[PDB]
Amino acid sequence: MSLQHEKVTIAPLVLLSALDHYERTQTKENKRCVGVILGDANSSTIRVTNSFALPFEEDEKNSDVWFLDHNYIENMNEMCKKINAKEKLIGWYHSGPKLRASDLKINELFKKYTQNNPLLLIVDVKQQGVGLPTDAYVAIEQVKDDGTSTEKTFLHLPCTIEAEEAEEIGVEHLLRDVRDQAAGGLSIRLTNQLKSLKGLQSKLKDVVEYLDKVINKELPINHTILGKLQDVFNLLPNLGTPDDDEIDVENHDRINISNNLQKALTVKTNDELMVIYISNLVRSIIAFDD
Amino acid sequence: AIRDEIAKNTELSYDFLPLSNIKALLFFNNEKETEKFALERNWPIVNSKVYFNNQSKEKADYEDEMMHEEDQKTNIIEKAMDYAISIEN
Repeated sequence: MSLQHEKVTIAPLVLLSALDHYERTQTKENKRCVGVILGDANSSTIRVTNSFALPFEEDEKNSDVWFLDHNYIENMNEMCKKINAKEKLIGWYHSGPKLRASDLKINELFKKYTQNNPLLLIVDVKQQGVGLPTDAYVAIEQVKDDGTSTEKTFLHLPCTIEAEEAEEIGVEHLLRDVRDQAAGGLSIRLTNQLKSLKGLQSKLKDVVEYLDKVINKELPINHTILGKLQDVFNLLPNLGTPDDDEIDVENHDRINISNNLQKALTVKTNDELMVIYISNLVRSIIAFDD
Repeated sequence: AIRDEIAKNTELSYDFLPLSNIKALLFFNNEKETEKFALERNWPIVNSKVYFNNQSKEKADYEDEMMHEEDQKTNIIEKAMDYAISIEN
């Protein structure tokens, strides 16, 4: 067991593999599919290559009662090496829609397998979100400074992708959309700007009702969020500084280059005005002769 | 009319005039008469000295108030938005 954790990069294969696995067990309709999740671990970024289904039963009146075939997994791992001998156990995926409080007990059982603290990778099977439709958590046990005992609790790790040469080209090979959520032409990036601005608007709004809910829905004082909230205020911009004036002087600069680049285009288009007219001049004679 | 024109000019021209000096520019022979025009022309003479900087503020404020105002100032954002749609049109 390593605590070596910072990030989670996710193969596109995992997301998709887990989406089908959910519907082919047919534990769906508010019934969970839980499988093993395979990849590299013992490094800061946890690198998730593959996933398999596990036979699983979910009591839906009580999510605190489930079936897990422990034997099977040992059987499966031998097969994982055939595929790739860097695949080892690193956790188990959950099928969303989000984190639950029945997940800690399931996490327990998954400590007899992993050499790293069992990963919980929430693969949303509905595709909600404003980034990748994945959240990542890992269970870490830590004292709480409020006065209560040692809990095991899920801290989020960011979600990310990285991919192999074969996988990445396969992605484009399947796909055929030119994509307004990545860069491209001018119009394509204009779509990204408006979204990013609205993305700040959506997320800042979420903090306003979270501060209110601690004192008007009686959520607890969570020190870990609010310390980060304070460092936003320290790094926040100001006004009337010579720093903020230098910005204006740099606005002048770059727009002037654009001004001259635009004017440069216009020279070129006025020559094509003139060339077509040379094309017009010839066509006059031919018209007279016929 | 000559009085009004001068009263348009004096805002930029000075910031302080003593009351004997205001009288001189506005072609008054009576110091009382100067004080009487100031009420009507909205000049604040306080302790026998005028404050053109205040008057300037009020008139500027009125000009900011009216709808002209996005492209009167011309926003940093607004400039680039113009450029953007032209190249794609």
